[PDB]
Amino acid sequence: GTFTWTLSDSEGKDTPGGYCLTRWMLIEAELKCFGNTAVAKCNEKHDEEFCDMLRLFDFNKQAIQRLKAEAQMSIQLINKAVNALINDQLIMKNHLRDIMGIPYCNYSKYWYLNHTTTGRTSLPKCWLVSNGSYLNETHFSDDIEQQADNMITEMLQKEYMERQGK
Amino acid sequence: GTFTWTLSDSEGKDTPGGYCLTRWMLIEAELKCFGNTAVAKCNEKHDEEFCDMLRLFDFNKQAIQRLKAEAQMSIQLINKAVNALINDQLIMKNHLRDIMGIPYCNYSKYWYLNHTTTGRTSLPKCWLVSNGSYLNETHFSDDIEQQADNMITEMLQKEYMERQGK
Amino acid sequence: GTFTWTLSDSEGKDTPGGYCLTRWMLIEAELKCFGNTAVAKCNEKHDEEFCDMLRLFDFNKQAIQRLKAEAQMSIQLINKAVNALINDQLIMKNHLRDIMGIPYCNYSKYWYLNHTTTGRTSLPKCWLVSNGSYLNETHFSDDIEQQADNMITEMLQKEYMERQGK
Amino acid sequence: TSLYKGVYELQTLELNMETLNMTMPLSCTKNNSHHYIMVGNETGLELTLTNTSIINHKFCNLSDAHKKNLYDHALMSIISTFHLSIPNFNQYEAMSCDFNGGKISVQYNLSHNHCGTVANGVLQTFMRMAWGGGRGNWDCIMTSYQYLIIQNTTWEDHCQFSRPSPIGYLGLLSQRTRDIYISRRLL
Amino acid sequence: TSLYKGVYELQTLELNMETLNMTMPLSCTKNNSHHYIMVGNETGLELTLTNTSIINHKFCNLSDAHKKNLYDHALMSIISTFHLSIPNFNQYEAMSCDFNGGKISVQYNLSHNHCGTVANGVLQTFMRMAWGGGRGNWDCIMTSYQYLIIQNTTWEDHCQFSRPSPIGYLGLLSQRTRDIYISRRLL
Amino acid sequence: TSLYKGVYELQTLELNMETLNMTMPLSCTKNNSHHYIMVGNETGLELTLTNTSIINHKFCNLSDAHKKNLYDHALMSIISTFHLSIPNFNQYEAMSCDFNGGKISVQYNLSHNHCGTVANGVLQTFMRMAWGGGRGNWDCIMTSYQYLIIQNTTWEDHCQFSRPSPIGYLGLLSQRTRDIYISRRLL
Ligand SMILES: *[C@@H]1O[C@H](CO)[C@@H](O[C@@H]2O[C@H](CO)[C@@H](O[C@@H]3O[C@H](CO)[C@@H](O)[C@H](O[C@H]4O[C@H](CO)[C@@H](O)[C@H](O)[C@@H]4O)[C@@H]3O)[C@H](O)[C@H]2NC(C)=O)[C@H](O)[C@H]1NC(C)=O
Ligand SMILES: *[C@@H]1O[C@H](CO)[C@@H](O[C@@H]2O[C@H](CO)[C@@H](O[C@@H]3O[C@H](CO)[C@@H](O)[C@H](O[C@H]4O[C@H](CO)[C@@H](O)[C@H](O)[C@@H]4O)[C@@H]3O)[C@H](O)[C@H]2NC(C)=O)[C@H](O)[C@H]1NC(C)=O
Ligand SMILES: *[C@@H]1O[C@H](CO)[C@@H](O[C@@H]2O[C@H](CO)[C@@H](O[C@@H]3O[C@H](CO)[C@@H](O)[C@H](O[C@H]4O[C@H](CO)[C@@H](O)[C@H](O)[C@@H]4O)[C@@H]3O)[C@H](O)[C@H]2NC(C)=O)[C@H](O)[C@H]1NC(C)=O
Ligand SMILES: *[C@@H]1O[C@H](CO)[C@@H](O[C@@H]2O[C@H](CO)[C@@H](O[C@@H]3O[C@H](CO)[C@@H](O)[C@H](O)[C@@H]3O)[C@H](O)[C@H]2NC(C)=O)[C@H](O)[C@H]1NC(C)=O
Ligand SMILES: *[C@@H]1O[C@H](CO)[C@@H](O[C@@H]2O[C@H](CO)[C@@H](O[C@@H]3O[C@H](CO)[C@@H](O)[C@H](O)[C@@H]3O)[C@H](O)[C@H]2NC(C)=O)[C@H](O)[C@H]1NC(C)=O
Ligand SMILES: *[C@@H]1O[C@H](CO)[C@@H](O[C@@H]2O[C@H](CO)[C@@H](O[C@@H]3O[C@H](CO)[C@@H](O)[C@H](O)[C@@H]3O)[C@H](O)[C@H]2NC(C)=O)[C@H](O)[C@H]1NC(C)=O
Ligand SMILES: *[C@@H]1O[C@H](CO)[C@@H](O[C@@H]2O[C@H](CO)[C@@H](O[C@@H]3O[C@H](CO)[C@@H](O)[C@H](O)[C@@H]3O)[C@H](O)[C@H]2NC(C)=O)[C@H](O)[C@H]1NC(C)=O
Ligand SMILES: *[C@@H]1O[C@H](CO)[C@@H](O[C@@H]2O[C@H](CO)[C@@H](O[C@@H]3O[C@H](CO)[C@@H](O)[C@H](O)[C@@H]3O)[C@H](O)[C@H]2NC(C)=O)[C@H](O)[C@H]1NC(C)=O
Ligand SMILES: *[C@@H]1O[C@H](CO[C@@H]2O[C@@H](C)[C@@H](O)[C@@H](O)[C@@H]2O)[C@@H](O[C@@H]2O[C@H](CO)[C@@H](O)[C@H](O)[C@H]2NC(C)=O)[C@H](O)[C@H]1NC(C)=O
Ligand SMILES: *[C@@H]1O[C@H](CO[C@@H]2O[C@@H](C)[C@@H](O)[C@@H](O)[C@@H]2O)[C@@H](O[C@@H]2O[C@H](CO)[C@@H](O)[C@H](O)[C@H]2NC(C)=O)[C@H](O)[C@H]1NC(C)=O
Ligand SMILES: O=C(O)[C@H]1O[C@@H](O[C@@H]2[C@@H](O)[C@@H](O)OC[C@H]2O)[C@H](O)[C@@H](O[C@H]2OC[C@@H](O)[C@H](O)[C@H]2O)[C@@H]1O
Ligand SMILES: O=C(O)[C@H]1O[C@@H](O[C@@H]2[C@@H](O)[C@@H](O)OC[C@H]2O)[C@H](O)[C@@H](O[C@H]2OC[C@@H](O)[C@H](O)[C@H]2O)[C@@H]1O
Ligand SMILES: O=C(O)[C@H]1O[C@@H](O[C@@H]2[C@@H](O)[C@@H](O)OC[C@H]2O)[C@H](O)[C@@H](O[C@H]2OC[C@@H](O)[C@H](O)[C@H]2O)[C@@H]1O
Ligand SMILES: *[C@@H]1O[C@H](CO)[C@@H](O)[C@H](O)[C@H]1NC(C)=O
Ligand SMILES: *[C@@H]1O[C@H](CO)[C@@H](O)[C@H](O)[C@H]1NC(C)=O
Ligand SMILES: *[C@@H]1O[C@H](CO)[C@@H](O)[C@H](O)[C@H]1NC(C)=O
Ligand SMILES: *[C@@H]1O[C@H](CO)[C@@H](O)[C@H](O)[C@H]1NC(C)=O
Ligand SMILES: *[C@@H]1O[C@H](CO)[C@@H](O)[C@H](O)[C@H]1NC(C)=O
Ligand SMILES: *[C@@H]1O[C@H](CO)[C@@H](O)[C@H](O)[C@H]1NC(C)=O
Ligand SMILES: *[C@@H]1O[C@H](CO)[C@@H](O)[C@H](O)[C@H]1NC(C)=O
Ligand SMILES: *[C@@H]1O[C@H](CO)[C@@H](O)[C@H](O)[C@H]1NC(C)=O
Ligand SMILES: *[C@@H]1O[C@H](CO)[C@@H](O)[C@H](O)[C@H]1NC(C)=O
Repeated sequence: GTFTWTLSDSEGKDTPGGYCLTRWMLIEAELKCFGNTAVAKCNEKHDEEFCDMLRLFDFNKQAIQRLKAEAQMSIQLINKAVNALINDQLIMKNHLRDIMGIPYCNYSKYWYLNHTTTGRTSLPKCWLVSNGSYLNETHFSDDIEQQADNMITEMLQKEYMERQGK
Repeated sequence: GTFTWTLSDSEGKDTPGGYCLTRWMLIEAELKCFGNTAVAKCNEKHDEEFCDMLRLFDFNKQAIQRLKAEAQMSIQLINKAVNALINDQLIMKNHLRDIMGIPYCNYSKYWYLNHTTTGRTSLPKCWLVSNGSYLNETHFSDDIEQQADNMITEMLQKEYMERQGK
Repeated sequence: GTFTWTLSDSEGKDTPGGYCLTRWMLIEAELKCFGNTAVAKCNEKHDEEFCDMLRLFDFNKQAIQRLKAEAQMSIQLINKAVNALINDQLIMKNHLRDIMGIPYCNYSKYWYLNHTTTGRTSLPKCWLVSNGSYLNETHFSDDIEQQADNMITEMLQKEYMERQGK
Repeated sequence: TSLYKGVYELQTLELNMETLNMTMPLSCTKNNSHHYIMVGNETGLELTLTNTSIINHKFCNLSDAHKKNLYDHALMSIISTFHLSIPNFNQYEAMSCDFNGGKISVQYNLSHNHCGTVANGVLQTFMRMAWGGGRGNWDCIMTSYQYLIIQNTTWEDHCQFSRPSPIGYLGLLSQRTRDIYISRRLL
Repeated sequence: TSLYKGVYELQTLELNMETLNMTMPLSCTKNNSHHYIMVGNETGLELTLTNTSIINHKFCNLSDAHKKNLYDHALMSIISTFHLSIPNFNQYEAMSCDFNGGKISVQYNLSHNHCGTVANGVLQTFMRMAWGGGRGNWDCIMTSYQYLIIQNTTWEDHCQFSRPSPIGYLGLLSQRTRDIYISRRLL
Repeated sequence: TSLYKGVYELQTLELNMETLNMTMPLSCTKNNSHHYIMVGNETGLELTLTNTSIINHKFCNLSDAHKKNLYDHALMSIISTFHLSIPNFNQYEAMSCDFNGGKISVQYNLSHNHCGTVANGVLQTFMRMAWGGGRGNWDCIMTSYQYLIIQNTTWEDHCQFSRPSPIGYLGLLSQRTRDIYISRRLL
């Protein structure tokens, strides 16, 4: 089947329908809130590693808060929820890329663009690794350029439809 | 994988590409026909319980009509067709919501909006339960408002595109 | 889960982001290149048999090129990659159609439209079989007409958005 | 009577899933302890939580029963799915059976952290199969009953507490063998 | 030669799936009774419906074959998948095998409602594996043949009735263990 | 500091998977040979590739371990998943165990085409479970180590080479029983 977990409402009001990663969920120990536009892609895309990690973290928090946590772990719970939470085939694709010598995602690190003035960002994409090290930025700068193009085209189309409606 | 069953053509001509629930399929023993627009969402969406029940009922009818039915059951047939008909993860999500004390869908009851004048409707959504009873309407009236907004926006955009095409 | 295999870049420059079937992959032993528009549908659709065959052929080629091929077969490799490559429920759907006497796809033959002047085409769809023979064209001419209608509507909408942007 | 946006009347429907009886099993709940799964309009299985055991031996002669081939194949399939869905089952003496004459009788002994017990796994499977409506850590379940008994029965209007529904069985189909233990090196 | 909407020419293509031979098995049909699954360009399995049995004992010495480890691993994998895909198999004498010297010989005895029989399940699995193109209730299959024999073979042009295709094997991969019965309490 | 389209600043984040520790196991790699899977903050399994064996018998008394019911259920679940994920395992002598007192000790003998061997399957599963970063044909793996040893351990900061992550275990969950052989006709 397909994943189904709905993300819980973001604590931060800056992103009304987005999602926030607290200081504990990040290595840089800071808070990063992503807006509704980026988080909405997570409901329909099937190949976004970041949206699978978001679903994992959200499931973890909700389980810790609504169920009585004990030190002994209920392996059963994650065993039953896994396919409702993540696409295991995404994992298989990263494994296949790894064994063929193609750069692959190890779910650790993600990059995104930030439109400084406005604060909108893009949906983070996995920073690929190869030969035991992270790819240099110049090796995938084309994808970054593409993401910028997408953020432009989609914003322009929204403004067009707005102008039309008014 | 993903569900694949195509709904068979609606008997009622009022909804050319929609679907009709006969008197037997409903508790109120009446006929309810939904139009092509609402039923088309069932081909692309993955989290609509109602579209899974539609696929189940359609499979049942087609199996009874094209195969020689006998009282002894071919459990094997549904065993092989199940994942082609429904998303089992939707079921798992409702189970997880149940065990965490969150209101959940038990697939019995559905609500939808009806634009009286025209007869057009929205795709029915499951009526959630909590504490052994159906949720009171006031508890999810915000979702009803959201559905109404969606019905307005999509219609407006279609008229815009129409004006554009002409 | 859902399929994840990204198609490798097309050799032919005529279709920058499309895909090419070489003389070996086809019975008529010629080269057919499909454009980016048709091949892009394969990233989001779940019920296109042709896109599953494309993923199979691309996996075959990449495996033959990046792994040291030997005559003894690594059954395990395809066993693990299968669900990352194809929707097995599509297969189940065709089996169910077969046993119920409905015309079904046996993945051999596909038809598509060609806009002669420009050379742009539509995404090939499976030519169904029934009672051991291919369906006569007149039996599914409505679908061909529908495909033509779609190719018009979508092109006109793109032209509209273009006009809007300029 | 309940108008939204001025022009949208709120209307409802309820599906009669009972009509699916011929193509898929239908489960329902009579009360907290008693549940049923009917297969077609003729036969089915009643699952009861009870202090009163009906089997007082340690046998479950599944292979000989297969040899004789007198049971209902659909009911045996349902039994197999149920048992294969139990997480971490590792006490074979807790399960006893009687299959003589093609009958189906299965008895789980639930008598005794309470989470890593046969009682919890069996009760979770039972809760999932009917899904018709004490508390333990995480997803853990506990009851005061000593036995769960599964016996074949004829059709009767048993659905007093919840409507018949195929959802529980269909959902349990994916649970099969997901949490079984290895008992030898060559399966 | 067939023009639609005045500007759209209808054209066709047919895929040569034979080229997938090195990375996945390919099944094809010679006629109603005879089918083949080749693995690469050197070896494969021929499955024949026939009235002439080749095994006249009740043994299937799978564990000794595993210990000796002389067979082709891909063929053993395919045999395992086929057998694990049969629904409701419960008559172990109906299956006989010979594995001496690393060879593969498997014989299903189809002789005898007709739906709840080993013959029906075996025949449904056989229909699914090649999918190369009397009638029972629901999905039930019956033939007049007394045996289904599966033996290894070398590559040859066997595909007179249906083109080689990987679809059947891949589709059967998901059927594994889906309809197996429990034979003991602790798997 | 890197600016795209003159208005888009490139920024990064890295997730701390360690916080998932209470609801799913976390695997990590110390070096090429040593890997760990932690369950909660108190226990886990250490998997070591080594030339020094710790078991010198041919027993693996799984059923007695189950009946005594002294082991940690999560660890036994992980062990079962690992073993069921091995492709084409057909040499029961290659795996020995010790479960006395509820401890978990599992030893795979890797000594000896190298592809169709227990060593290859075991090593592929080991590489998949931690996924922490000789060469064979296709997906084939070979090492110079004679043993793979899996023993219970207490929590310690072992993740010097790779960060803790749940991805390997979750990925292996779907591999279970996918490539097992049939050992008898009635599973
Ligand atoms: C989803 O959840 C809802 C809400 O919890 C749940 O609805 C309940 O269904 C039961 C079963 O249908 C209803 O109980 C009925 O109530 C009345 C009054 O007691 C009677 O009509 C019924 O008894 C008669 O009918 C039965 C059915 O034929 C006979 O077996 C019996 O002998 C009697 O003739 C029955 O007790 C209950 O009222 C509702 N609750 C609400 C709030 O509406 C629904 O069943 C759940 N669905 C699923 C599929 O789980
Ligand atoms: C999908 O369904 C279609 C339609 O049912 C089906 O097409 C059929 O394929 C078979 C096998 O290729 C064709 O049979 C061939 O017909 C001619 C005339 O007899 C001969 O060329 C062939 O025999 C020669 O070639 C074979 C292949 O090399 C050799 O094995 C043989 O010794 C001969 O040299 C062969 O008999 C049949 O004509 C078509 N039918 C139609 C209507 O086109 C197709 O195979 C199905 N595909 C799958 C994957 O199931
Ligand atoms: C995804 O791939 C990347 C790139 O390969 C990989 O990043 C590597 O992670 C390891 C483990 O965190 C890093 O190694 C660390 O490096 C420094 C310098 O040696 C030290 O801080 C670390 O050792 C200390 O901390 C450890 C953890 O607490 C302790 O166990 C240890 O005793 C020390 O106190 C450690 O060696 C390595 O530098 C990076 N590599 C790069 C290029 O950044 C990442 O782990 C991969 N993620 C997954 C989930 O697989
Ligand atoms: C189990 O489900 C089956 C299939 O839906 C139900 O059988 C169906 O029952 C209905 C209602 O009685 C029948 O419809 C009626 O049929 C005739 C004309 O065919 C006539 O009396 C009425 O006009 C009405 O259409 C329907 O034919 C019948 N289907 C079959 C295949 O027999 C059955 O009622 C369900 N059982 C239970 C216990 O709910
Ligand atoms: C369901 O399981 C329970 C728990 O195992 C069974 O009760 C147990 O019965 C056994 C005998 O079969 C008792 O063991 C004996 O007890 C006394 C000493 O306590 C003595 O006679 C023997 O030395 C032996 O140890 C055991 O105590 C008892 N456990 C209880 C009561 O908690 C029960 O019989 C099972 N039900 C069925 C129907 O089999
Ligand atoms: C089984 O499948 C393999 C792999 O697809 C087939 O081998 C392939 O055969 C083609 C056609 O003969 C080879 O292409 C040719 O190769 C050389 C140059 O490399 C030259 O003769 C031609 O210009 C042409 O490109 C292809 O290389 C070869 N692939 C491999 C990996 O060896 C084989 O034909 C199939 N066998 C059967 C019985 O169908
Ligand atoms: C495939 O299975 C069939 C059906 O079971 C086998 O035929 C059966 O052969 C047995 C002996 O192995 C026959 O039983 C004996 O029959 C007579 C009385 O009918 C008598 O000699 C003994 O008391 C015993 O009951 C059985 O009748 C017969 N069934 C038939 C013919 O329908 C067949 O041998 C199997 N094929 C192979 C190759 O093993
Ligand atoms: C791990 O597996 C290896 C490989 O099987 C084991 O080494 C093998 O040990 C056996 C005895 O258990 C040796 O067989 C004997 O060898 C000589 C003649 O070569 C003679 O004493 C007997 O007739 C018998 O055949 C076998 O040669 C040897 N294989 C090697 C060294 O490659 C090893 O014992 C296993 N380790 C553990 C800890 O279980
Ligand atoms: C069914 O019986 C249980 C108790 O069974 C007895 O105690 C077991 C520990 C074991 O020794 C069995 O063989 C015995 O027959 C009843 O449980 C009681 O429930 C009440 C109410 O919840 C609770 O206050 C008591 O403490 C429980 N007693 C024990 C000993 O646990 C249970 O109520 C009985 N159920 C019915 C429906 O009668
Ligand atoms: C661990 O030992 C192996 C050798 O094991 C020996 O040979 C086996 C075939 C069997 O007979 C065992 O009982 C023996 O103890 C070491 O393998 C050597 O590795 C080096 C480096 O790669 C290589 O050059 C040698 O040819 C290998 N020798 C053989 C005989 O294969 C291996 O290195 C040892 N591992 C470590 C970490 O020290
Ligand atoms: O664990 C296994 O798969 C094999 O165990 C082997 O050793 C046995 C022990 O594990 C224990 O269960 O009981 C004592 C030992 O026999 C078995 O010998 C082996 O059984 C097969 O071996 C070949 C043949 O003699 C048997 O009939 C087979 O079942 C287990 O596969
Ligand atoms: O069904 C089971 O899993 C256990 O059955 C126990 O009882 C046997 C009966 O079920 C029947 O198969 O044959 C007669 C009885 O032996 C078995 O005793 C038990 O075997 C294990 O018990 C521990 C050890 O002695 C054995 O080697 C194990 O196989 C079954 O697990
Ligand atoms: O292969 C099987 O599933 C059955 O094999 C039957 O025949 C045995 C041979 O296969 C061989 O392993 O050893 C000689 C034969 O016994 C078994 O008899 C059967 O075991 C059941 O038989 C009845 C009872 O004694 C056993 O406990 C059952 O498990 C296998 O299922
Ligand atoms: C984007 O930039 C703004 C302005 O500097 C900053 O406040 C915000 O945190 C950034 N967004 C993210 C997700 O880091
Ligand atoms: C919506 O309202 C119209 C007008 O009253 C009615 O005829 C129609 O049946 C309603 N639609 C549904 C699906 O109930
Ligand atoms: C479409 O027609 C053009 C013009 O004849 C031709 O070159 C091209 O190959 C055709 N496309 C396909 C996919 O066959
Ligand atoms: C449930 O109903 C059964 C059947 O009438 C009855 O024996 C039992 O007492 C009831 N259980 C409860 C807990 O009320
Ligand atoms: C079940 O339905 C069948 C028709 O399919 C009918 O022959 C039979 O009498 C029914 N059984 C009962 C117990 O009502
Ligand atoms: C259970 O099945 C057996 C075997 O068909 C039958 O004789 C018996 O009557 C059934 N029991 C009930 C209570 O219906
Ligand atoms: C099918 O072909 C085989 C192999 O040539 C032949 O022995 C057999 O007679 C054929 N079967 C039928 C039913 O024609
Ligand atoms: C990996 O680390 C362990 C633990 O210290 C050590 O025993 C072993 O030698 C290391 N392996 C290598 C290859 O350095
Ligand atoms: C693990 O965490 C628990 C709280 O969840 C704490 O009480 C316990 O001391 C911790 N154990 C260790 C070994 O740090």
